[PDB]
Amino acid sequence: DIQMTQSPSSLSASLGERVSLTCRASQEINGYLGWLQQKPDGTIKRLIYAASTLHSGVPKRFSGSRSGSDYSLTISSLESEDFADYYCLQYASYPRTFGGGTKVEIKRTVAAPSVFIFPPSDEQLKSGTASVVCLLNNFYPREAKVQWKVDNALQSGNSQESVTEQDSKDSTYSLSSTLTLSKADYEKHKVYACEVTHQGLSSPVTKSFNRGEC
Amino acid sequence: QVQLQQSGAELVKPGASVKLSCTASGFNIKDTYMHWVKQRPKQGLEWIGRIDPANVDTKYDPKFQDKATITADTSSKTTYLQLSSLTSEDTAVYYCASYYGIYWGQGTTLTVSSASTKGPSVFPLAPSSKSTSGGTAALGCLVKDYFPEPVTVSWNSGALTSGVHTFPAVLQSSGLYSLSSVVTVPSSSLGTQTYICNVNHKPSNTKVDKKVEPKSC
Ligand SMILES: O=C(O)CCCCP(=O)([O-])Oc1ccc([N+](=O)[O-])cc1
Repeated sequence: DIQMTQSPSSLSASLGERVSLTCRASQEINGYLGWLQQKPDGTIKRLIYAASTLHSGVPKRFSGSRSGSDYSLTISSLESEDFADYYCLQYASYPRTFGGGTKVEIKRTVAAPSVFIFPPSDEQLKSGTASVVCLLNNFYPREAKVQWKVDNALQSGNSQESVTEQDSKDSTYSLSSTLTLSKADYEKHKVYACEVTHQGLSSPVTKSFNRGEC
Repeated sequence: QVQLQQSGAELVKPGASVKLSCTASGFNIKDTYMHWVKQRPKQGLEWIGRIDPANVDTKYDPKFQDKATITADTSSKTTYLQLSSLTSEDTAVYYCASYYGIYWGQGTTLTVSSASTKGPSVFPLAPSSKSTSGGTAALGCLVKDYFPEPVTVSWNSGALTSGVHTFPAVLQSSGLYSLSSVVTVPSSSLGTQTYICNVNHKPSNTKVDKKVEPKSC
C-alpha cells in the first residue's frame, strides 16, 4: 500500500501570500496524483488531477508540480476563499490513499483574550451536579493554556475544552473550559479560579468568584 | 445540474448494521463508478473502497475488508455502502465520489451509540458574580445532556446576532452531548434589556426558552 506523507499539517498565512503544500509518495506513482479542497462546511471539490492539470473552472492561481518523490500544490497569491483544508490523493494503485491533510488559516496580529468565569446555577445544583465555566473571548493565536484551581489547588482530569472556528470578521478564536464536580464536592470548597496563559498576556490572568450559585 | 445525492443521517446501536446510499442525479452506468470515503470528527479523509459495475469489480482498503460491502444498482445509478458490526469507531461522516473525483456527495453522518434520544437541560450563565457593570459583559446558556446532536441556539428569537459564540458540542463520559452559547453585550444594558436563548432540539422535539438575568451570584 502506497503511503502519502503530507507536510505541513498546519499553515498560517496572510492574504496575497504565496504558499506551497507537499506530498511525498513512498513508491513511484508516475504523475498520478490529485489535490482536493474541503471548505469548513464539509464541501469537497477537486482542484487538480494528473499532478498538474487543473479541474475546469479552478482559478489559475493554483498549480501543481513534481520534484523527485515530492508533489506540490502552489497557490501563487492567497485569496479569502482559499483558507480551507487541503488533501492529496494517489491513484497509481489500489488501495487509493490520502495524505494527512493541511489546514490553512488566516494570520493576524496578536490579540489577548477577554476572560470570564461563570458559577453554577441553583437550578443545576438541584440535580446533584455543578458545572463551572471559564470563557476566553476573541484571541489570537489559537494556543492558550487554561488551569483550574479550587482553594488554590490545581485540578486535573475533570475539565473539558471547546474552541470555535476562526471568525470570518476578525480572524480570532474563542474557547470555553468546563469544570464538572458533584454538588457534594462543590459545597466543600470556597475559591474556584481560572488561570489563563496566552502569548498576548505579560503574566497569567486569573478570574474567581468565592460563593456563587444562582 | 449533474450531481451526487446521498441519504440522510443515521443513528444506530453498537452491533447493528447500516446501508447508506449515493445516487447520481442524471447519469449512467459508466458513471455508476463510485468511491466511498470516511471522515471521523476533526480528522482526515480515509478511503474505504470503490465499485466499478461495468467490470463487476470492487476494491477495498485492507482495513475495511471485513467492515464494508459496496454494491451497485445500475438501473437507478445508485451505489450502497453496507457497514456491519458497528462500534463507536464507526461514528463519522461518509462521502461518495464519482469517476476521477469530478463530483462529490454532500456526506452522510452516522452516529453509533447505546444512548437513547433525550432533550437538553438549559441553565443560565448569568452575568457577574456580584460585580456591578464594567464595560463589556458576557452571558450565555449551558445546553447540557442531550442526544443526539445537533441543537440550534438563537438569541432574542434571532434579533441578536452580534457578539454571539456558540461552541461545538463535546461528548461527555455519560455518552451525552453538551455545549454553551455566549454573547458579549454592553454592561449598561443588563438592567434594561431582556436576553433570552432559544434552544431547539428537533430529534426530541424539545423547544426551551431561557431568560438570562443578572442575579449577581
Ligand atoms: O487509469 C487512469 O487514467 C486512472 C484511473 C483512476 C480513476 P479513479 O476514480 O479510481 O481514481 C481517482 C480518484 C480521485 C481523483 N481525484 O483527482 O480526486 C483522481 C483519480
